[PDB]
Parts: sequence; structure tokens; C-alpha cells
Amino acid sequence: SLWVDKYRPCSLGRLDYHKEQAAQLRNLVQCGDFPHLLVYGPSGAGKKTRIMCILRELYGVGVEKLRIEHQTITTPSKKKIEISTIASNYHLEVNPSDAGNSDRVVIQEMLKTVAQSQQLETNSQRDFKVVLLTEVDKLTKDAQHALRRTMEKYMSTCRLILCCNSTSKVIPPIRSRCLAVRVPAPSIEDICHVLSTVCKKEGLNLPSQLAHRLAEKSCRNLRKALLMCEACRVQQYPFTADQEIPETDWEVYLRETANAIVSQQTPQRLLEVRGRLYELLTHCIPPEIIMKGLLSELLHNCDGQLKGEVAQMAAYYEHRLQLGSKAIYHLEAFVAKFMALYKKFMED
Amino acid sequence: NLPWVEKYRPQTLNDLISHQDILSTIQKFINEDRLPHLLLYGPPGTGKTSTILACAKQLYKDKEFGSMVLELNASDDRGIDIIRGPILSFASTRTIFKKGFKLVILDEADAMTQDAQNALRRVIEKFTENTRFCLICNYLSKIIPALQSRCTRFRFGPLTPELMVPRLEHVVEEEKVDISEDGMKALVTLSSGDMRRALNILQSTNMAFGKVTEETVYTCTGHPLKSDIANILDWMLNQDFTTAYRNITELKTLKGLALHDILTEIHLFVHRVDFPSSVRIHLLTKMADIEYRLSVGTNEKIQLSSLIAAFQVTRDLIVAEA
Amino acid sequence: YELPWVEKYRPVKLNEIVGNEDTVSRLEVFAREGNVPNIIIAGPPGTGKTTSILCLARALLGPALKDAMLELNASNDRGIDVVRNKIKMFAQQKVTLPKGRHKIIILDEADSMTDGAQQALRRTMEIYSKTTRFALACNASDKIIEPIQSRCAVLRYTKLTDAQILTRLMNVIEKERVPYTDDGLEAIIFTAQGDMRQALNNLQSTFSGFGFINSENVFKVCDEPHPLLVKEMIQHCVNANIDEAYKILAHLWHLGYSPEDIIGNIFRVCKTFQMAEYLKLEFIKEIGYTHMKIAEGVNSLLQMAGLLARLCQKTM
Amino acid sequence: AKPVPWVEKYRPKCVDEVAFQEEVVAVLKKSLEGADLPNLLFYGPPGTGKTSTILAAARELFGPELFRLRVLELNASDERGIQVVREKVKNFAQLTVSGSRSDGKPCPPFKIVILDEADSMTSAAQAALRRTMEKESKTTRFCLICNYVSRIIEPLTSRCSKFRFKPLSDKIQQQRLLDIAKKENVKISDEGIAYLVKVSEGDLRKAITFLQSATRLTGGKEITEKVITDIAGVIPAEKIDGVFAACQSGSFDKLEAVVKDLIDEGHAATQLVNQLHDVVVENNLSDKQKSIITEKLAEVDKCLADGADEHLQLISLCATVMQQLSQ
Amino acid sequence: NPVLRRPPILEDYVHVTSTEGVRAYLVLRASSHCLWVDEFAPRHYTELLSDDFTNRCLLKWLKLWDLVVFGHESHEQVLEEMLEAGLDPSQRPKQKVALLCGPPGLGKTTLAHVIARHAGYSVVEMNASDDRSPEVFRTRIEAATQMESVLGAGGKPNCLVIDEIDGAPVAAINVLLSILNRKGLLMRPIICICNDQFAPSLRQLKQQAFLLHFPPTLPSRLVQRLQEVSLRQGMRADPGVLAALCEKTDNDIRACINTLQFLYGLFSVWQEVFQLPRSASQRFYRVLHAAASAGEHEKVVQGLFDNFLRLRLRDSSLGAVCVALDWLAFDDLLAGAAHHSQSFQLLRYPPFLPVAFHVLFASSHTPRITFPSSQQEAQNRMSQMRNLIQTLVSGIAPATRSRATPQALLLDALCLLLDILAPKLRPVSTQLYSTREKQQLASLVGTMLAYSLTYRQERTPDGQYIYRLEPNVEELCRFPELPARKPLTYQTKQLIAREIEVEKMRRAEASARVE
Ligand SMILES: Nc1ncnc2c1ncn2[C@@H]1O[C@H](COP(=O)(O)OP(=O)(O)OP(O)(O)=S)[C@@H](O)[C@H]1O
Ligand SMILES: Nc1ncnc2c1ncn2[C@@H]1O[C@H](COP(=O)(O)OP(=O)(O)OP(O)(O)=S)[C@@H](O)[C@H]1O
Ligand SMILES: Nc1ncnc2c1ncn2[C@@H]1O[C@H](COP(=O)(O)OP(=O)(O)OP(O)(O)=S)[C@@H](O)[C@H]1O
Ligand SMILES: Nc1ncnc2c1ncn2[C@@H]1O[C@H](COP(=O)(O)OP(=O)(O)O)[C@@H](O)[C@H]1O
Ligand SMILES: [Mg+2]
Ligand SMILES: [Mg+2]
Ligand SMILES: [Mg+2]
Repeated sequence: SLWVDKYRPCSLGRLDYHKEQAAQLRNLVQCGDFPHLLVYGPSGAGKKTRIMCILRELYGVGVEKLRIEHQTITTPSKKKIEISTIASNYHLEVNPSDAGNSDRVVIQEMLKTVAQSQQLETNSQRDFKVVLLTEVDKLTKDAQHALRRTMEKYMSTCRLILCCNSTSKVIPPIRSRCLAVRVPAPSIEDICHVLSTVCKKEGLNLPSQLAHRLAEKSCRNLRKALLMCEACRVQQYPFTADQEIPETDWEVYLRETANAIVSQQTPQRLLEVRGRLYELLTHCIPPEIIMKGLLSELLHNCDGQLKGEVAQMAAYYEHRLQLGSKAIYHLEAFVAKFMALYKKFMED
Repeated sequence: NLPWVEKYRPQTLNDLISHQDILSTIQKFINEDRLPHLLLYGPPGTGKTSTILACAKQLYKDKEFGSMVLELNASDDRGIDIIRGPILSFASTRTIFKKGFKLVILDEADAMTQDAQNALRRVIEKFTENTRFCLICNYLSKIIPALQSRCTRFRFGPLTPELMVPRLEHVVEEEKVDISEDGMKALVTLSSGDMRRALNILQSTNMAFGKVTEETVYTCTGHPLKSDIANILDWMLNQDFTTAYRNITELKTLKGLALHDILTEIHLFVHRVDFPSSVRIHLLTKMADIEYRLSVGTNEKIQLSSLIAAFQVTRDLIVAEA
Repeated sequence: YELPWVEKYRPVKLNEIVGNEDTVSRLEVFAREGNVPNIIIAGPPGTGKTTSILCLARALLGPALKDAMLELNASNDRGIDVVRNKIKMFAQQKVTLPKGRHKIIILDEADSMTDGAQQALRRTMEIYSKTTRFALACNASDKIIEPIQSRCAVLRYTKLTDAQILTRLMNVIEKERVPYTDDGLEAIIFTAQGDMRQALNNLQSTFSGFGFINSENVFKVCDEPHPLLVKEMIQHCVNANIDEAYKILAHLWHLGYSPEDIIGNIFRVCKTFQMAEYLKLEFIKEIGYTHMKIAEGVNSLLQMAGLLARLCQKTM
Repeated sequence: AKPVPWVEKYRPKCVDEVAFQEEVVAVLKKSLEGADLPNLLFYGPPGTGKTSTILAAARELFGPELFRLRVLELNASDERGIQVVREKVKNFAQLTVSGSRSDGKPCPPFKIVILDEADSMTSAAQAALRRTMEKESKTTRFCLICNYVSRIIEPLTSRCSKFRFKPLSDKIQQQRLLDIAKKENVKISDEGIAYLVKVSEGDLRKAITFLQSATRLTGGKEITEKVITDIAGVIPAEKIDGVFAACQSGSFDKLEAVVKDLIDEGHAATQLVNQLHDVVVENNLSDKQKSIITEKLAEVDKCLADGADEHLQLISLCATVMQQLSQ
Repeated sequence: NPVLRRPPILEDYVHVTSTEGVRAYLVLRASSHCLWVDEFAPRHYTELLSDDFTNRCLLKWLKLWDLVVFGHESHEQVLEEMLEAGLDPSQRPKQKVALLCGPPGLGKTTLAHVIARHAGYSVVEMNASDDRSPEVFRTRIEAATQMESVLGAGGKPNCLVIDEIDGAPVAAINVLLSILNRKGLLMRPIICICNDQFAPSLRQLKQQAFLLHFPPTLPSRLVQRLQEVSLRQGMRADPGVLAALCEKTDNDIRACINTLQFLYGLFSVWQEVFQLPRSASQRFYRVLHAAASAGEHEKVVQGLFDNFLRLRLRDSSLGAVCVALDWLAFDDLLAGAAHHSQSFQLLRYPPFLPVAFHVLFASSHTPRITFPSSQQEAQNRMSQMRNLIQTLVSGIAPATRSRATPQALLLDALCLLLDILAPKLRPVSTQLYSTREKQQLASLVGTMLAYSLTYRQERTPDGQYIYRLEPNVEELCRFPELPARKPLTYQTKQLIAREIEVEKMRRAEASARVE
């Protein structure tokens, strides 16, 4: 069993970072009229830790007894779509963004179905029940309009906890009626604290300097930090400060992509780097993640008078990739513009 | 009683004005029996339904109007079902009374899918000597080019103020309202050549403020006056960023104006200003960027300060050019 | 009760069609021979796909046309039961036909049919091909599946070159003795744009509307933006002049033109304008971007002003 | 009883309870004697009480006997479907009763339908609403409630009477929130109340919901600035001073540090655009610098409205405020 | 000069100030009876036109199905090994149903018909979406199979050949799966044909079905078969137009035979774009009319994206590549917005995308224009990667699927997991292992039991065995151009696999004991 999820907290008092938000949420769920929640922050900050912790504090013992159900829905076109559901006897958890263009269909039908379902022995447990919408940000406009309709009509019997990142694409009038809970990414010292705790439980003597290296290469992402710690334990048990940390294959692939860019400024190297971009894109990783990795591994090389225009073109081609439908044209346009600007930079 | 728009629908080819060529060609078509299928396209509220209904009531009596004219629009469900329903069933059959061609009047015809347009254009080809269609639409560009290759297209165009005043004067004569000299000018400017908005805003400020002046209709409609836009552009080209931003946000909060109307009136004011050509190119580029920028749902104050920002760059440029 | 010119001057034989000369000649070779393969005819509207398929079916069958030819169209219902029943038991039927002549199912506007309709189509046209042959007509091949274009022979009809449109137009005009001006007839070409039925209807319409066929009459009964005004607009955008082009813009906006038709005629004039090739590419890209601004729902005069500003700044 | 939120609980109820909106009372008071009115559209920030004003107004025009029979109230964001626009309004106008009451008072013979929050509808739904207003212009009158003008389309606003609803502008909300705090036994100082007014631009309902949320988190503790800054979606001011200190002079390493230190905190980039815009338009920067920074803030808010990545765009926005601040 | 600091004489004016305040004002004033695709249908196995491996594989599958209905007793070696991967005790193959797929017009139906006629089966056909209700599909699915023959002393049996189930409604594939998974028993082989392999209705079928993905036909046998057809029909033997024609249609037999039957494009447009012919407005109008008459723009743009950088470009500013990329992205934006706004006015611009390339890449040098499009292969690889990651996240139990996103699992929690699952272990026996290795094996077997993955043996084509992952997760984590890490040994992998199976019966026994 991995220690990333084995030593996960259960109660709100055994949290390692953001104690004040933990106390605020504990006193919020201590009284009645628990409102609609919109939890947000960066990836790996620990939103879902707060969410199952809130579910632990809201209910009794049976909060981690989860199972997968499969529910079929019908589009206006005659086609059956099977959707997945992570559910318990006290709550619901749905990812509704897996259905791309039929997100309004599932957002109407599935929560109409669970709203029309009656809580058996409702006097014993609590007043209402909670529904998690795990990936909610990339839902489209009228899907989120049906979502706020669902929030309005079953306000007495079904409150929702929407979890996402980058709420700019989340519509305004769902943010008005939802209590906004913001979970920041843990700092370098809090990541070092929880790494030292997860090593002290498992009989380990991690030096502080290697914990700083793990925190600074995890880029404020605790799950990735604990996975690096696990992989470092697998690689070598005697821990030295000068330790080779096993970085993930797509980051070092982006590093090789970036040094293939800065090596040559010719169309043949552009063909090679377009092949590398295709190999990166075929693994179903998001192109904004590729863009961010390219800019992070690109700013370690370029001169100080050229970082600003490079960053502006990075934002420009990420935005036009979001407006478009095929990623490789905008990505290789960004790479071609960077090569043209760099060869103008060293040519003069 | 009713609103003035429904009380004065021109019932006679005499009452309507400023559409005399459409009048002459359609009466020339209908007297010699050479009327083709019609496609009437233009802005809203320039009288598309009124002329075809008066023409259909000119052809037929009231006692035979029910079997020679079928009226549909988009209030009903429209698509592939009702083209294979009432439309061709009316079109393929004869007349219950006497003899002659029939009429289908389809209001707001640009709201159907292109499959429905293909079904309807084949229906138009199949039955022509016994059915004469009439499709009223707002935009021509929502209609497939073969359908425009069937039915002759008539453009109504704008309602010019010099033949928009006397109908408003006639409804003023019939229904007594307190209206000053600026009332006709504000009616023919504010309604944007749409006479359905003219008789709706006339009833709105008659019921609301009683008297009809420039100030009453501009405060009821919420439009900014020319003095307001002159003050806004004077603050943008005169004061610094804090003072101009504070002045315009105070004026916009007090008067309840909207940034889209401010942008439109400012654009219609820029070409009055004798800007240098590069500065006007800068202004039109940035203002078109802002008007696309409001269309997605951005925060209005930030685009307001963006307009102030572009005008601050311009005032530095004109002084640097002077 | 005279018939319109679209149906009166329809061709009755396969050599009167001026659309695609090699395809028409091969269709006549198949009409005189008999073993016509499964064909699909694609192209823009008005090229004459329907009259080519109808003339091929007539010259094949002759007196047995009323029983050996099934014309299914867009105005008829084309559900799953229709391709299950009507097309199937037409393809299963027997007709006493000659040695080379074959049954014909004219499937006009096949791009508008649903996916299950084509799913029930495919087996039928593969199996019953010893007796019945499918002659599909369509506008865009993208809405039809690739297997149907595989089992058919695809016949791309081009947009008509203006010379053959002129030859047919002198044929119709000499058949009617309608007076004309030359530049008015070129205006009828400009209003056609590869749509020959549109050219015939606009000529028809225009003569019935106003005697002499002159640029003024056809441009009055059509009321598109004038080519001279939009061409002078693009010329004023070439030499970096926002103001002189904006008087033309205000002229076309106070005339009541919708922005969609303004930007469509702007692109259509910019297609054939005599300017630099890379400059034409940049102009077409900016006109396309403003056309997406229009199509997304921003139809102001300021979008036209920003289009003019972007065309002005792209010429230094 | 159920815990009622204090927005609809504390809304006005009668015609004269509207807190100085006597023009909206007077136009109708004229319409009582005139017995005729066109379509209506009330636009204004929420919590003002347009819906309660038109409910009491229709109660004055019909009476409690005819209120449940002649007034149909629908929420447009609850009825965004094109079917329920084109079926329920048709069924309401088709079922007609006479305009005569048992009390003997005269009554105008047209129906009343209300569509609340109609600005959230799309273009096609609003076009279908325009069609429903077009075909039912004889037997059923239309009134709409919205918060913004241009979200309602131009054909929908060309056939109605537009009424601006002004809220409690200044110096009334602070003591009102103090009465709510003393009624529910809530301890909150003057600066917290002033910050509650300041975080919402003219919005009462936002202030009541933020006070409800802060009292729910504290549960009886002091409402400090940190809790209100957390709930109202405010970046703390020291983060903006750190951003301006990093972007004033130095290298791109400190910007990347503060941008990656602003995304990590969980802050929305639109909130940075709003607050950074607020601190640029009020500071003592040059006009060219203020202009370039604010134009880029508008462009960044545009692309965040289009769904672009916040990280790269805050990097580019901080890069151009660095290139404007260092020079 | 448009600006005067002096106040206008008698017209209106607007003030302009600066940061200094100069205050300048602005002025406000049966040879001929059947087709050539029908007369040239191969009636025997000798004259088939497909890959010989595919025909042999399907012939061996229908030759091994003969046990229960007659009573008679690289990717290629993977397919051959699952062909001979044992038999079910009720004498059925482990691969009950075939799922041949591919592009149109290769001969899947012809191959299936002649193989069914070769293996002693009376052919019977099916179109799936022809009859799209569950009930008629159910009636035909238990009528075509599950039955004997009425003729004489047995006669010959029938095997069901379902065509066009790629577009079948999901209830029909559900009925077929429920009739396949019954354990009154399915006895006749079912031969399904699907055009799109990655259809969402077909995803549950492949996991059980036999798969024979059709490779494209080699052009040399295409050319000589078309030459045989031309010499039999009396057509002139011109192999250049046959090779070009077959290159244009992506090696589709229906298209070339129908075109040569009609006779008594892509490469021309590509050659006009990428090489000037041996005024500039004249070739501009010529390539514009060629791009307008090309019609199909999706494959043209897809091939232009896979060829515009392979030219011998001497650009010293890479400006042309940037402009071509902006043009391609503009076409992408415009196609997406024309899909969103449903406007046909925008559909006249993508003909200007290849034309622009002719202004940018009019290379005089003879261009190496490559017909296969790597964008299609990249889309297919991305799609099969997507099916693999949904299969993986379906593999997880709800306990962990809950803790993390599949996006976060793919980006941040899978390669490090593999690196955890690939430790350094000596190749010794489990009893000779120490205590620390024993609890490390306990941690590894707990991680595999929670993630539901195992190691399965397979035959390397050299004759020996090797052990692989059960969902083969390394192809979505590792990358080809990386420094390769040392994999686990054979002995460690097999001892871990026996520990996996031992823990599986262990947890089964404890779950039986608790209940
Ligand atoms: N030329 C005109 N002369 C007099 N009154 C006119 C004229 N044009 C419009 N009107 C008035 O405008 C009212 C509305 O006219 P309609 O024909 O219904 O508008 P429309 O042209 O159909 O546009 P729609 O229906 O919104 S697409 C009529 O009842 C007339 O009173
Ligand atoms: N090549 C041609 N030569 C002569 N007349 C033609 C030609 N093409 C079209 N026409 C005329 O235009 C009329 C309409 O032609 P159709 O064949 O119906 O057009 P189409 O090819 O079917 O395109 P659609 O159906 O509108 S998409 C015919 O009746 C002819 O009078
Ligand atoms: N060896 C061959 N030589 C010549 N023609 C052949 C040969 N084998 C098959 N054909 C013909 O070519 C076609 C074979 O393709 P089909 O199997 O019918 O279509 P398909 O390959 O299944 O692809 P789709 O998706 O059904 S269009 C048939 O028309 C056969 O008559
Ligand atoms: N106090 C803590 N103790 C141990 N682990 C923690 C703690 N806080 C967060 N984590 C770890 O950080 C990771 C954050 O993942 P998650 O909650 O999914 O955040 P996100 O939803 O943003 O990806 C979790 O896997 C969790 O194990
Ligand atoms: Mg009308
Ligand atoms: Mg046709
Ligand atoms: Mg098939």
C-alpha cells in the first residue's frame, strides 16, 4: 500500500497545514444550515482531503465505504451514455465533465434522479445529504445554468460541493450562492513537515536538505512529493543530500524537448520537435500543462531581455489553443515563433 | 385600449409610407397575376408583415381569407416536421372557394435549419402555379442560396426620419400627449429606424413621465445624451487617470448608463473629432477590441478603464504630435 | 399561369448541360452504352446535378421511367422505416427492362439524410446492383459517409466558369428577345457566383421587375452591397486610409445593410482584387476574423471600423 | 422553523416599503387610473426588490382573490428551456377568465406574467421569448426582471418600458447590518461593516450572504478582516504590495516567484485583475504606465473569460507591469 | 495638420490635455449487366486481395471453430499466440466473436464471405442499424445462430456475418453481449464488421472479441490486379495512372475499380501547391479554382500539415513557417466557430488555406510529397491511449479512484508508481529472502491488490517466455527517446506474480470466512 493515501488525515484536528481554515470549516459544519460549497485552489493542494474530511465531520462513521455505480442516460439523439458514480450510503460523488457535449443531459437527469430519491430513515442521520461535483470547471455554459437551477430547486434537500481549479471559466452566478472555500498549496516548510512525519512514522531518517529538494522539485504538490519520497525509498534507503531524485518521464521529456529547441533554429529541428510534441500530445496530457512545462523549462535558458516577449507569446498561444480545437497547430506555432525570435536574438 | 403599435398597423396600401417601390412592384405583380414567391428581408419593425397582410386582404375578401392564406411563424415548433405537415398540405391542394393561387406567410423565416430550408425549397419547386409563398426574415445570410434562387428578395431597409415623422404626428393627433419639439427628434433618433420601438417608447414615457421631452425619453430609456458623451470624452481627453475614472464611474452609477451604449455613442463621436489618422486607427482597433470584450461577459469597470486607458495613450500622442 | 424560367429552360438531353464537360461526355457514353455504375454527383448548387441525373435516367429508361425510376427527395420523409421499406422494396421489385438499361433510384440531397438511413442504404446498393443503380445528388460530401463515396463513383461538379453561363444566358435571352446592357449581364454574373439557377432567376426576376437588363435594375431587385463601393473600400484600405473608407462604410450602414451581407461582399470582392499576394492573404485572414466576430453575435458598426483599422495597419 | 436566508426574508413587502422608489409607485399609480400599460422590464442590482415590488403591484391591480388566478410568476433561470417558454405561457394565455371582479371595481382585461432573472437566458431562448411576447400581445402582459441591460437582447428590450432600480446607495446599509447583528447577537466592529459594504459594488444581497457566511464560520466569535477577506473573494492587500514590489524592479526570477506564489495561494486571476486594476487606477503612476497596465488587465480578463490558463497570463501581465514599472 | 493649439474660429472643439497640460483642441466638424466490382469478385481463395496474414489468421480461426458444430477433431505473433491460447471446456474458442475493422473498400466482406464458403458454412448477412430496435436484433441474433439446418441429412451450417455494427445502437451490442456471455449456449461463429474501431458502443465488445485490424493493401499487388482487370476488359495498360489513382484513394479497391469502370485530385493539388509548374495571379487563380474543386478539405489540410515542413526550406527567418502555422490555426478557429454558430457564410475561407501555402512554399525543387498522414496515426494513437487510460481507471477499486483524478493519475501519479514497483531485488527464492524483503514484498503485493494489476506470461517470438504487465501501463508513462532504465528480472517478476495470485486466493478465502 502507498503511504501517499495510507497516512491520509481523517479528522479535522490531524491536518498538518491550514489549521485556521480547518477550524473555520469545523465551526461552519458544527451548526446547521450547511450551505453550498465551492472549493478551489491549485492542483495537489489538498482540496479532496478537505472534502472527505468535511464529509467525515458532517456524518458519522460510515464515510469511506465507497463503491462504483453505473447509470445510463439518454440524449435528445437516441443514444445511451453510461456514466460512472462514486457513492456511499451518506453522499454522492460524480464527475460530470466526462460527457463532453451531453453535459447538460447528465446535469439535468442524474441530479434529478438523486433528488427524486428519498433518504431512507432521514430522521436518524441528518437533514440533507451532499453531492460532490469533482471536475466542475470545464462544464459548458448551459450545463452550469442547469447546475445552478439544480442548486436552486433542491436547496432544502440537496446541497452541492463543487471542486475545481482556475475558477475563471466557472460562471459568475454559481459563485454568488456558493460559499467559496479556497485551499492554498502548502508551503515548503509544511511539505517538509509532513514528509518528516511520514518518514518518522515509517522508521526513516530523512535529512532536511533532501526534504527541501523534494519540496522545491514537487512545485507545491504534496501527492507528487510523497510519490517522490516513496520512489526515493525504493531507489536507495541510505538517504544522502546529493541524491538523484527520480523525476517523471514527461518533465524530463519536456526538458529534452526544450534543449532540442534551443540547440538549433532550423525547420528540420522544427520537424523533430513537432514529432516530440506529437509524442507528448498522444499521451492524453493537457496542452496547457505542456505549455506550462515548456515555459518553465524554457525560462532557465533564455536571456533576461527576451523572457518578457517569450512569456507574452506563451500566453497568446495558450489562449488561442483554448479558442481552437486542435492543439498541435498552436503548439508548433509557439515553438516556431520562439525559434524565429531566438535566431533574431543571436543573429543581431 | 391597446398599445399604439397594434392600433395603427397600416391596413391600407395608402396608409404605409417610405416603401413605395415595394408597393409599386408588388401591385404591378398582383394586378397582372405575375407574383412570384416573395422573400421579405430587412431590419425589425420596418413593416414586413403589414404590407403582405394588406396585399392579401386586397386580393381576397374577409369571407374567403381563411382558405387562401395560411400564416405560420416560429412561435410554433419549427423544423422538419411542420414542413411535412401543414405547409405542403396547404400548398398541394386546390381552393375551397372560387379559383386562384394561395399564400403561405412565414414570419421570421431565418430561424429554421438548412434541412428544413431544403425541404421547403423542394416544396416551392413542386407546387408553384397554385401556391405563392411569402417568407419574412431578418437576415438574408441565414438562408441557403438555392432558396434565394427561388423566391425574389425585397429589401425594406431603414425607416428614414423624413418619412417617419408624420405617422408619429398622426398618433399624436389621435391620442393627446404632451410632446415638445425635441420629442420627434428623440423619437426618430432613439428608436433606430424601428417604428415598433417608437410607439412602444412613446407609450412608455407617456405612461411613465406623462410629458414627452428629450430628457424624459432619455431618462426612461436610459440612453446617454450628446452632452453626456461630450462630457465623457472631455474627461477622457482632459483629466488624469484617477480623476477621469472616478468621474465616469460616478456618472455611470448615478445615471445608470451601460458601457455598450457609451461605446456606441463614443464611436459615433470619434469620427466627428479630427483625430490624426494613426490615432484614429488606434482608437477604432482598441474600441472594437473592447466591444468584442464585453460580448463574452467580462467585468464592465475594467473595460471602462480600458477605454479611458486607450484615450490616455491618444491624448499623450496628440500632445506629442502638437 | 406561365412556368418560371428555372423549370422552363431545364435541359431535356444530356448535351445541353454545360457543367463539367468530361463528366457530361462520360455520362453520355454511359447513356448510349447502358451499364451505368453507381454514381454520386457533388458540387455547389446550380451546376446542374439534378438535370444531369434526370436526363441520364430519361435517356436510359425512356417509356419505362414511371416504374423503373424512384425519385426520393428532401421534402419526403427519410426515416429508418423509409430506407427499410420504400428503397428496399423498390430495389427488390421486377421491371421488364432491356439488356443494358437498369433501374435508377434518384437520391437527391443525400447529405441531409441521417446516419441510419445511409446504414440501410449501403447494403442495398451493394446487393441489388445487378438491377438498380444509385445516382446520388449532394452539395457537400462531408455529411455523407466515406463508404457510400467508396462504393459509388464520385463526380465532382465544379462551380461554373462564367463563359458557359454567358452562353446559356444568350440562349435564354435570344429565346425571349429581352433587351440588355452588357455590364448589367456581368452584374448578373456577379450576383450568380457559380449558381446558374440563381442567374436565371435573377434575370427572370429582374426583367419582370424592370424592363431593360441594366446594372441598376438587377442591383435594385437584389440590393446587395455594390461591387464598386466595396472595391473602393478595399482600395482605400490598401493605401492605409481609415477615413475615406469610413465614408463608404457610413454610406453602406445608413443604407440599412446588415453586417453579415457587408462582410460577405467584402470577402467576395477581396477574393478577386488586384493586390499583392501576401497582402491578400493577410487581408483574407483579417476579414475571416471579423466574420467570426459577426457570426458569434457582435454585429456593430464598430466591428466594421475595427476591421478597417486592422486592414489599414496591416498595410504598414 | 427552517433557517431562512436573510435576503428574501428581509426584502420589502408592500408598495411603499421600497425605500424611496416612489417613481415606480407613481408610474403605476398613473396606470391605475389609465387602466392600460405596455410590457415592463425592471433592471437593477439584486436585493433591491423588483420582484416584491411587482408582486405588491399586481396585488394592487388585481386583489388577493385574482392574484393566484391572474398573475403567473416564473423564474427565467429556472425555466431556461425553450419548451416551457413556448408551452406554459401559451397555456396561461389560452385559459382566459373575464376582467370582472366580485367587488365591483373596474379591472383591465389582460393577464400578468412575470419572468425573473431573464438576463441569464441565451440568445435563442430570448428570441423565443420575443416570439412569445409577439404572439401574446393582446391577452397577456409581460414584465421582466434583470440585473444588466445588454444581456437582454435588443429585440427583447425594444418592446418594454425600462425602469432602473436604485438600491440603498450609501450610509443606510451600515446601520441596517448593525440592526441585523444586534438582532441575531452578532459581534462585528465598524471596520468589518465598512469592509462588508466595500467588497460588494452596490450589492446588498452579496453583503447579507457574506455576513451569513462569516457568522456561520465564526459561530459567535469576532468577525475580523481575515474571515471577510476569505469569504468575499478578496486577495489580501499585502499580496498586492508584494506583487508591486517584485514587479517594480529586479529580475524575472522574483516575478516567477510571486506569480507561482499567487497561483499556489488559490487566488483567482480575475480577482487579481480587479484588485490590481483598483490599485493602478488610484495610485500615482504615469498615464502611459497606467494605460498600458490597464489595457493588458482588460485583455487578460478577456482571455480568462474565454477559458485560458491563468498561470501563463498572470506571468505575461506581471511581465508587462515589470516592463512598465522598471522603465 | 489635424491638430491646432489655437481655439477654432467658429466651429465646435474638444480640449486635449497631457501629463504636462499643453491643452490642444481638436475640430468637431452479362458483361454489360453487372458492375466491374461484381464480375471481378474472387470466387476462390487463390485470387483474394488482402494481407495473407489476415486471411490465414481468419481461416485458422474458422478452421478451429469446427470442433463443436461438425464434430471433427510483434503484433503478429501475439495474434498467433492468442489463436492457440487453449480452449474452453465446452469446446468453444476463447475468442468467440470476430471484430475485423478498418477503412472502407478493402474487402472485409469479400474475405468473410469466401472464408465462410471455404470453411463449410452457408453465408448469412446482417445490417445492424437497418433494424435498430433491441427486439428484432434479439430475434435475428437467436435465429441466424443457435439453429440447425432444414435441408436433408444436415446439409451445411451457417455463421452470422454482422455488418455495420459500428453505428448500431448500444442496446443491440448489449443484447449481443448478453447472448455472448451466457453460461441456450452460443454455438455458431459470429463475424462482426465495424468501420470505426474506437466507437464508444464497441468498447465493451473488443475486450472479449477476436480482433483482426486490417492493414492497408500494398500498392504493387494493387497495380498488377488492376492491370489484370484492364487487360481482361480490353482497357489500355497504363500503370502510371493506376498507381497514382490507387495512391489518391488510400488503397481502396472500390474506388479504383469504380473509377476505371466509369472511365470508359489530391496529388495534383498537392503538386500545384508545393511546386511551381514548369503571372503570379494566374497561378493564384488556378490554385484557387483547384482548391475550390478539390471539395474534401479535411484530408487536404491534414496532408498539408504533414508535408509543409519536409520541404527543403532555406528560410533564414522561419517567417514562412510561422505564417503558415497562423493560417492553419486560423482555419482551425474558423471551422470551430462555424460549427458553433451554424453559419454557412464562413465555409468559403478554408479553400484559402492550401492557396496560402502556394504563396509560402512554392519550392521550385522537386518535393518529396508523402501520401501517408501522420496526423491520422497520431489521432488513432491518442484514441487508443484514451481507451487504455479509461480501462486503467476502470481497473481501480472506488477507494483510490476517489482520492484522485484520472488526469492527475496520468500526469503525476503513475510513472512514480511504476518506479516504486520496480525495485532492486536479488534473483533468489522467497524462502531465502530476508525479513526486510518480505515486508517490501508485502507492501508491493498490497499496492498491486489495491490497484488491481498483475504480471502475465507471454511468449517472446525467439521461443522463450517473458512477463508483462496486465494492462501494459508503460506505454502511457515512458517515452521512446529517454535514457532507458533497467527492467526487472524474470525470476523476480515470476515470484512476485505467484505472490499476487497467492494474495488473491488469500483475500478470497478471508472474504469467504468473514461472510
Ligand atoms: N412603413 C410603415 N408605415 C406605417 N407604419 C409602419 C410602417 N412600417 C411599420 N409600421 C408600423 O409598425 C408596426 C409593426 O409592423 P410589423 O410589420 O409587424 O413589423 P415587422 O416588419 O413584421 O418586423 P418584425 O415582425 O419584428 S420581423 C405596424 O403595425 C405599423 O403600425
Ligand atoms: N449546366 C447547366 N446548363 C444549363 N442550365 C443549367 C445548368 N445547371 C443548371 N441549369 C438550370 O438551372 C436549373 C436548376 O438546376 P438544378 O440541377 O436543379 O440545380 P442543382 O444542381 O440541383 O443544385 P441544387 O439542387 O439547387 S443544390 C435547371 O432547371 C436549369 O434550367
Ligand atoms: N480480389 C479482388 N479483386 C477485385 N475486386 C475485388 C476483390 N475482392 C473484392 N473485390 C470487390 O471490391 C469490393 C470489396 O469491398 P467490400 O468488402 O464490399 O467493402 P468493405 O471492404 O467491407 O469496406 P466498406 O466499409 O464496407 S465500403 C466488392 O465490391 C468486391 O466485389
Ligand atoms: N495533512 C496531510 N497529511 C498527509 N497528507 C496530506 C495532507 N494534506 C494533503 N496531503 C496529501 O496531498 C495530496 C493532495 O491531493 P488532493 O487532495 O487530490 O488535492 P487536489 O484535489 O488539489 O489534487 C493528497 O494525496 C494527500 O495525501
Ligand atoms: Mg411582424
Ligand atoms: Mg438537387
Ligand atoms: Mg463494413
